[PDB]
Formats: sequence, structure tokens, C-alpha cells
Amino acid sequence: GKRQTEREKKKKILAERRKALAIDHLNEDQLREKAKELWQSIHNLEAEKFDLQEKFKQQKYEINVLRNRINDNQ
Amino acid sequence: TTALVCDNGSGLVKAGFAGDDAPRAVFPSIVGRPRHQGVMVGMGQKDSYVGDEAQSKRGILTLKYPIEHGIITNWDDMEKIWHHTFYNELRVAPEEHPTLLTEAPLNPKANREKMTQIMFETFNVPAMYVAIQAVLSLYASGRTTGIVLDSGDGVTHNVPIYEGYALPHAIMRLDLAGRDLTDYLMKILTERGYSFVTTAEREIVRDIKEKLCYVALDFENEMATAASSSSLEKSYELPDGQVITIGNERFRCPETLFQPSFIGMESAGIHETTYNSIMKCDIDIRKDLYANNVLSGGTTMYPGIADRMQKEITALAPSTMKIKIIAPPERKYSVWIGGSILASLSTFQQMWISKQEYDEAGPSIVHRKCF
Amino acid sequence: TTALVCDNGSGLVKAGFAGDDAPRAVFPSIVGRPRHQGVMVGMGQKDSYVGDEAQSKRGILTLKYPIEHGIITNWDDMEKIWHHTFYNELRVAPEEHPTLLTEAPLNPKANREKMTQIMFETFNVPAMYVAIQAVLSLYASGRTTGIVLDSGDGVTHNVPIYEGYALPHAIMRLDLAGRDLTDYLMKILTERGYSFVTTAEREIVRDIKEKLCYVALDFENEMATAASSSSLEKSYELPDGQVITIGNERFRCPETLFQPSFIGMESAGIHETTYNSIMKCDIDIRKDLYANNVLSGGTTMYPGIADRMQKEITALAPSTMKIKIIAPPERKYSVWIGGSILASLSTFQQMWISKQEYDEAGPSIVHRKCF
Amino acid sequence: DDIYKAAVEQLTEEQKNEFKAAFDIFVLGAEDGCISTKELGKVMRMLGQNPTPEELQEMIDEVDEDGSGTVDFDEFLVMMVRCMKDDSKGKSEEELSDLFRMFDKNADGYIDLDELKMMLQATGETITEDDIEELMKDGDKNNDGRIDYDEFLEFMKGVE
Amino acid sequence: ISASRKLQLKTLMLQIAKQEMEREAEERRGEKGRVLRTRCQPLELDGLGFEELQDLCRQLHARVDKVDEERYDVEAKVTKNITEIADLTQKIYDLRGKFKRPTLRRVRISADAMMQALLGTRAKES
Ligand SMILES: Nc1ncnc2c1ncn2[C@@H]1O[C@H](COP(=O)(O)OP(=O)(O)O)[C@@H](O)[C@H]1O
Ligand SMILES: Nc1ncnc2c1ncn2[C@@H]1O[C@H](COP(=O)(O)OP(=O)(O)O)[C@@H](O)[C@H]1O
Ligand SMILES: [Ca+2]
Ligand SMILES: [Ca+2]
Ligand SMILES: [Ca+2]
Ligand SMILES: [Mg+2]
Ligand SMILES: [Mg+2]
Repeated sequence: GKRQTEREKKKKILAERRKALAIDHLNEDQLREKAKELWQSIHNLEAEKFDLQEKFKQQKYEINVLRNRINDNQ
Repeated sequence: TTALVCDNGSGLVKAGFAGDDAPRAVFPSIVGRPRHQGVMVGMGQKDSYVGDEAQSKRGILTLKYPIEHGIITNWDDMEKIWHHTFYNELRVAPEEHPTLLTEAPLNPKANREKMTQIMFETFNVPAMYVAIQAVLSLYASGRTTGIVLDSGDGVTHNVPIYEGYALPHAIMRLDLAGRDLTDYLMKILTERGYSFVTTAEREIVRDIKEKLCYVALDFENEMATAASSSSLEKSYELPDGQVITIGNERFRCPETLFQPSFIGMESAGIHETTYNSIMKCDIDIRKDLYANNVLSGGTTMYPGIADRMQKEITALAPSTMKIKIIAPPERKYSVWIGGSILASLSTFQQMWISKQEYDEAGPSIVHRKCF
Repeated sequence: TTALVCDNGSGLVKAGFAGDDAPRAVFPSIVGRPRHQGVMVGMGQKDSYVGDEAQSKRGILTLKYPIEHGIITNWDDMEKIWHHTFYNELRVAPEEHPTLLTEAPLNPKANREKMTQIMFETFNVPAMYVAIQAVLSLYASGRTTGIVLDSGDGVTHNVPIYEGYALPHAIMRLDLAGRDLTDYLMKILTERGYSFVTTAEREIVRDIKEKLCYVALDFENEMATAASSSSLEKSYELPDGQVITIGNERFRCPETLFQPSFIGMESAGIHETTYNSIMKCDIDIRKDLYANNVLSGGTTMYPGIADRMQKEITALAPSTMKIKIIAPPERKYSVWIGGSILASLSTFQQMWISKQEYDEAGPSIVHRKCF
Repeated sequence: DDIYKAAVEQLTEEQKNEFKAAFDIFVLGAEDGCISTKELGKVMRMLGQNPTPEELQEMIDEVDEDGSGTVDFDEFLVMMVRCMKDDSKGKSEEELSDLFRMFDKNADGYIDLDELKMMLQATGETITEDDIEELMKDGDKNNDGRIDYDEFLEFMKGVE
Repeated sequence: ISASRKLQLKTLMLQIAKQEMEREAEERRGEKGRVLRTRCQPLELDGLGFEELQDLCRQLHARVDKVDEERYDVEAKVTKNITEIADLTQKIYDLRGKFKRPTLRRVRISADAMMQALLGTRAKES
């Protein structure tokens, strides 16, 4: 169920990162607050993505280093 | 870009880029978890050694093939084997390469559908195509007709083809192959005192079979000769010494191919299922099939099989027809060479199962027009 | 902080901080109460001299080892020995140091559980771990495979290891060791007139054995030579004069290792229990074990044993395999050097049995995952 | 010991005379100024110790560079301070690995002589080309013009 | 000549490398913060009708879901890369382990203690 687990986790993320959002009963102050929450969530997701990009760069560099070491050892 | 011509097989995975002469990486398809406890700390012991790495540490592993008879019985292990093949033996990410798997005839549908679903979801290839293992072996011979007997290690199948038009009602698939010959050899070696039981020692018996066994031209005469003289007894050195001497077990192991009653199978040998496969064809293409009988697959590498089979078929067939058996020296990799040729064709370039097509029809696309 | 690598042994207690080359304090493990009456007043006479102090006052003591054959038979004396080792030979309170004891294979459980209970309740260490005495000796050689014959003073055990995976079904533990050789030497010395009976004179016979005895390359030829010439008779001066001359008792004492029928034991010698231990292993790792036979322990320090053992195994083993016997010059402390290396590893730092874990599961924690 | 050696390195030459006087106070009878196995063994036995001559000769070999097998005055000081061990843990492996990964500007997994020159110029300390050659020799064992991860570790082995 | 000057040069190289790494990391942090600020669209929380407010909030929610999916995909990719590089590190250890275990230096017994015991306080180094 590994691929099934991945799909389930993705679908949950659709509902976990973004919970049940009902803007109809939210007044103007509440609407502004929820919009700011959405904006900050997007900003945090951007920060996480940037960190992931940096980690991937480091992983590629270290992978190249390990390949060089493997070639040198033999 | 270039296409990846993988060929799962059963016993040896053969892979390589399209357009070459020989597969780039050939290694047994076994995944063996360690079975003992392990006391050294920090030794860097992994949880599963796959491929050719587990043929060197086989002393403390329990090797288990993930493909029994053509069909795949253990999908996680097969996924592991594919991942190893792509990333460590070829070092090309699959995101940028089409793949051309191969499949035996008359296999369960679910196997093929799961194969395509894995290739499209896990490895995320651009496009993959599944081809019958005998048409490729016919490509490699440079023919366009002929009846090909592809006696692999998992399953022996016999697909007749004429002028490019395959005859679906004349495919005779038989499940006797190299693995059953290994088991039978391991079972008849016990008549001299040598007992091989562990799944690791099956590899040693396989090596004995490869290096010593041969197919007798006439069975009874060989049985009589080996029982009087001693000119046949060839010795072989185990991985630790204690040489062994194989007597008339030499030609009795591969004789099972022509008399499947030895291992209790009912069906007729590979010498008579070819004739039956021919006789199911139409009356006007039997001469061409008689003249262009093709051998392929690993198990047809026994020294002296291309003569025994010709003698048997000549006995069965009408006296006027000419019986010719094509046995190229590159028999083992014939299927993969044919796969490379097929993937290198320009006319074939639009038959791949493109990913958007799979997204629209699901894994059941493989049974559709894109076969 | 630093770890304490203690090694109880049986005959010599070897201890020292982790990360060095040699144990800091090595002293016999004997506790001897005085046996006479004592007339001087105020001389400051203690009730039990332990360790190396009782090897100088042994003239009026009754020395008794607290460890018979690996197992511990007298727990109070063993506690006294440990207390001495911690406080007077190392002068480090155990409240601030992890400990790494060592234990022979196939020992009674109760011994190990009592050992951990003592270390956690009386001395109150932060965390202790118990390791098999052969894996350490394999660490010290810098190998990762090989079959190690650790012939200590209490018990001789033969643990085969491959690629870091120990083979628990191939451990052959034999209870002939240095102490039985001392007793047999003391018993055959009586054939010339020298009678040693007191438990103090066992130490003198041990010194004779260490300084004079050697293992003969071929037993019958040496027995014939010593019975004709007199080139072997080496003399030795007792602690009071009256030199003694040892004839063919020189190579007859350590010959008991290869023929345990001398002291009435049924089993086969250390030359044949190694071959049996190898043959129980799988058929594919026997070459590596043949090539990496390791010697350790004190009793394997006899001059000329690394050649006799190789000759015997080469006689037993198949002619093709290469037999090599690793005999490092630092044989005696090999187990402790390996213990230091293991305690100095970063990967091992989370395997200690932390005290809170013992408080939650009791002394039976040692048999659990934290082995 | 090594730290104390560096600290005393800013002192006068008479401290060597003071150390010789102290060694005479210990085991008076030395005349050549070189501490061989016998002298160190005797002084430790008087103290109640016994260094292994193998360790002493290993120290002699490590402190030697031209293959003379002897000790000069500064080499005598280094040999004297080698009697104790203080360089613990060799700084930190992870930080050294990070610095080496920063060294590879081209990210080829190796360090050539040009990158060494650039790093030295960045340091700016008073250095000569002879020092650069010595460092390159101590780093590039196989003389391939590059520095491997294992070779970099060995070059930085026991370095704080 | 003596390795003291060589050791000083090596330590100077290490210190300069550490300072350069710190500077590069700080610059990378600043650039990352500026880029992240640029990426996110500024909020407009003034002068909007209530129905328009709800519509804009729903649009922001949809964009949040899109970014959630994108970041989940990137997280999965980076996790796969982490697993693969861990496998590579394991293989590197396998090809570079075996007998390559460093050993501590304790073979020298305590010498300062004996020196002080048999010479009083003259041993000023230790
Ligand atoms: N030289 C040989 N002689 C005899 N038998 C062989 C030889 N080489 C391979 N075989 C048998 O053929 C098998 C390999 O067949 P192969 O063609 O690789 O199967 P697949 O179709 O799965 O690739 C081996 O298991 C072995 O038993
Ligand atoms: N140089 C030597 N020659 C012969 N026998 C020795 C020598 N040194 C020690 N022995 C024997 O080995 C024993 C010590 O073995 P040891 O390895 O200390 O046992 P343990 O495993 O309990 O530490 C002594 O009792 C002595 O009989
Ligand atoms: Ca010199
Ligand atoms: Ca570079
Ligand atoms: Ca280099
Ligand atoms: Mg095949
Ligand atoms: Mg021991």
C-alpha cells in the first residue's frame, strides 16, 4: 500500500494543510485574518521549498563527491 | 534521446541502451536478506543485497528469485531489482528514457498491467512498451519467418511466425526450463553422495550444470557406454575443494527437455512440441517453418542440442522436407539484441505507450491497440 | 567521559580506560585468607589479600580463584576483586564511568544477570555492557571475518564469524585451558621426584610452565629425541634454590591441547575442534575462514604452536585451500585491545544498558535487545 | 604538551638549558643532548613508569623529516614534549568536511593546486611557495594534482 | 622545516575557511529571505467589498492549496534524494570501512603525575 499511502497522504495534505475553510460566516475582520493566515501559510511553504532546494543542492554535491571517492577507491 | 532496452527474464536481468550489440549489465535477479544475527557493529550491513552483490555474499544469505515462471510473484522484490538496474548498473535516471520490457507469451494480464503501472508511477518513465520475447529473437536472426523455440530459464515457449504475421492459435507454452533442470540435477546428484540443499548451493549446482552437462545425440547408446567405460567421468572442484566426479549424470540432466516424464511432467519434449506447433499451422507455410527453425534462450546452449533436435524433428517430419535449425553463437542475448534492433527502428517510434495516454485510460491501456 | 574496559577473565584481570593500547593494571585474580595463627600484635594484618598483593605473601595464604571455568563460583570474592580493581588499581570511582565486561560464550544466564545486578546495585555504574570474548579478539586483529580460537586460562572457545554475522550454531566451547595444563604439569613433574601440593606451589608450577614448556612440531620424533640425547633438559631455580631439570615434560604438558585424552577428557584437540567448527559453517564461506584463522588468549603463547596448528589443519583440510594462522605478538591482551576499540566507537555509543532501562525491566534486561 | 610547546616557543633559548638541568636532576649522566630509549626508560623507571621503545622510535620517526633519525635542539624540544599527548579529537570531522566542501569552488569533488593557492591568498598570512609545496606534498599523496576526501582527512588528521 | 609553522598555516587556512563559510551562509540567508519576500504576493486588506473580501479569501485559499501540493511534491522529491544519498553514503562506508577504524591515543601512561610525585611541583607543564 506504499503508493496508496502516498496518494492518501497527498489527499490528506489537501485537507490537512488547508482545513475546512468556510469564509461565508466570517466577518470582514475574520476574513482579513483568514486571508493573512493563508498568505503566511504560502510564505512558509515557500520557505520550506527554498530550504528543500538548498538541501537538494547539497545532496547533489555530496553525491558527486561520493561518486568521485568510489571511482578513486577502485 | 536513447531508449532503455530492459529484459526482465527469469534468472538473468539483461539491460542496455538501444542500438548496441550486447547488454551493458548482466547480473542474476536474486534478492537475498541475511539470515544470521550479526555481531560486528558499524560494519555497514544492509538489509537486502540484490543483483550480483548477493552472488558473492551468498554464504550468509537466503537468495530468492522474484520471478517464478515468467510471472512475477513478489512485486516488492521486483521493484527493488528494477531500481537497482536503473540506478546502479546503468546510472541513468528513468525520467528521461523510454523503456522496452519483455514478457513471455500467454502470461496473466495482471502481471503486465502491474508492470506498466509500476513503470509509470514509481519510476515515472516517459513511455514504455511491452513486447513478446519470441518476436525479438526472430528480429535478431534477421529473418521474417520461422518458428522460434525460446527455452529460457523460467518458461519454454514456441511461437511460429510467417511473413511477419504471427499465428496466435499455434503458440505452445511449456513450463519446463532451466530451473527445473537445475532442480533435477540437484536431485540426481544425490545418487553418488553429494547433497546440496541450501538455496545458496543451488547456485553451485547451476554452475555444475552449465560447465559439465551436455545433450546426448542418442540416449540409450550413451547410457550403455557410460555404464561400461569411464571416458565420460569429468571432475569439478567445489568452492572449497573436495572435487566431485559426475558420471552419467552429465547427459541425464538435460535429457529432461526431450522426455519431461523424468520430472513427472506429462507433456512431450521440446522435440515434439515444435512439430505439434508446426502442424497446427496452415498446410502451405509448413515448408518454410521446417526450413527456418530458430533456437534462442539460454537453456538452448547445451553442447550438442542443435543436432539432437534436428535428428528428432527429421524423424517426425515427412522425409521430403528439409529440416534446418538456426543456432547462432549469440544465443543467450538473442532476445536482447532483437530488442535493441526493434527499439532502434524509425517505424516503431510511434508505437510507444505515451504517458498522457496512460493517464487517460489507466493501466488497462496495454491490452489495447498499443499492445 | 571515558569508559572503563574491564575484562574479568580467569587467572588475570585486565583493566584500563578505553582508547589506549594496553591495559593499565594487570594482576592475578586470587583472594587468599591467611591460614596460620599470627602472634605479632599490631602488625596490621588484614583478613584477605587480593590481587597482586597475595602473590607476594603467598607463603602463608591459601589462594583460591573466584572463577572456575568462565562461570563465577564465589560471588563475594568476585565482588571483592572488582572493588579492588576499581578503587586501588585504577583509583576511579565507578559512579562516573561506563563499564564493558566480557563473558565467555555459552555461559549460564544466572552468571551474567548477577554480574549486571552487582554492577548496577553495589558499584552503581552509569551503564554497563557485556560482550562475547571472541568478537573483541576479532576487532583487535582489524579483520571482519575469520574464526577465532580464544584459548584462555579458564575455557577455550572457538567462535566463527563471517562479514560481521556471527554463526551461533557453530560455536564449539571446550573446557580444557591453561589451568588444566598447570594441573597436568604438576602431576607429571612427580615422575622425577618433585612434589608440588600446596595451592601456593601451583603458582610455581605455573611459572615453570610459562618459562620452559613449548609445543612440539611433531610429537613422536620429540619423544624419541628426548629419550636418547640430553639436549632438551633445561634447568630452573625454585624460589629457594635446589634447581630442577625438566626433561621431556617440556613438550608433554602443552601437548594435552592437541590430545585431550591425556587428562582423561574425551573430546578432540584444539586442532580438530577448529576444523569441526569450520565444517558446520556454510559451504561458501569455508575458504575465507580457512584463510583467516585467528589465535588469541594467553594459552596460545606457547613457542611453536602457530606451526603445529597449521600443520594439523593442513593435514585435515582439503589440499587446495590455503591455511593461514594469524598470531599477533600482542596475543595476551588481544581481547582487551579489541574491547578498547569497541568502546571507543561512536556507532556503539547508544548500545549501553542505561540505568533507567535496568530499573524498568530488572536484571533480565541483558538477554534482551541490549545484548 | 604540544600547546605548552607552542607557548614556550615564544620564550628564550635558555629554557632549553633549564629543561636539560631538570633532566639532569632526574637522571644526571646525559652528555649528548639526545634522549634515546635508554634515558627515557631510566627516568620513567625512577618515576615508576616504562615507555615502550616502539612508541619512542615512532615519535622519532614522526618528528623526523629529512630521515636523519636524530634530534636537533628544536627537534629535541618537540621530542621532549611528545612524551605526553594533548591533541584530542583532532578538532571536528564534520566542520573539516564542510570547510573542504567549501574549498571546492568548481564542485568537482577535488582540490587542485590552484584552489590551494587561492585559499592561501585568502588567508594572507606570511607564507612562501616552499610552504605551499610542502602542504601540497603532505596533502596529495598520489601526486594526482587533486585532493581526495580520504587524503584530505589524512592531511587534516590530528589537526585542531 | 619544523611542522609548527606548517601547523599554524593549516590552522590559519581552517579559520579563514570557517569565516568564509559563515559569510557565505549569512549572504545565502539574506538572499533567501529577499527571494521569499519577492515570491509571495503582497496582501491587499483595505477598501474591498465584503463579498469581494470573501471571493479574494477563496482565491487565496485555492492558491494556498496549489502551493501545498507543489511543496508536498518537492518534499517527496527531496525525501527520495535523501534516501538515495543515504544509500550512497552506506555504499561509501562499505567501500571505505573494514579496517579503517581510527584509534585513540592512550598507550602513554600518565607521566605528569609521576613527575610531580617524584619531583614535587617542578613540572610546571603538567
Ligand atoms: N552456457 C550454458 N550452458 C548451459 N546452460 C546455460 C548456459 N548459460 C545459461 N544456461 C542456463 O540458462 C539460464 C539462463 O537463461 P536466460 O536466457 O538468461 O533466461 P531469461 O530468458 O530469463 O534471460 C541459466 O539459469 C542456466 O541454467
Ligand atoms: N608466555 C606464556 N607462555 C605460556 N603460557 C602462558 C604465557 N602467559 C600466560 N600463559 C598462560 O595463560 C594464562 C593466562 O591467560 P589469560 O589470557 O590471562 O586468561 P584470561 O582469558 O582469563 O585473561 C596463564 O594462566 C598461563 O597459564
Ligand atoms: Ca632528524
Ligand atoms: Ca576543485
Ligand atoms: Ca591526491
Ligand atoms: Mg528470455
Ligand atoms: Mg580471555
